[PDB]
Amino acid sequence: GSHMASMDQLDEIIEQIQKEAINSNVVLKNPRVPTQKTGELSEEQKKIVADYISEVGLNNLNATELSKRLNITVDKAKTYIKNSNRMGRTNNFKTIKMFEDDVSSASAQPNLP
Repeated sequence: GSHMASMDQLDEIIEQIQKEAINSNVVLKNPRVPTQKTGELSEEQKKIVADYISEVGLNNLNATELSKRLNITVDKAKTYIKNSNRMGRTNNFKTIKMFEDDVSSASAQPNLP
């Protein structure tokens, strides 16, 4: 998509109108606050999704009840379910809850025998 007229617009002609061009997108040194604000699951959205994972299990919910409250399309709901949790608890629930115990009443401390 482009504009081509070259008849109705021959009065004011200019190449740059702002303090940026190619000197920022090619050469950046500000890795602090990226623009990730594109519906990437905030807080209310978990109170729909994970609230449902607490109610019916993982797979006994439907995509319609998600899309009605999250305002995603049904096909985004259908894939988002398996995309966040394909097996449930990232399949890690096979060892935790019946194997972890305290030894020296400490956690994430240096312990290399």
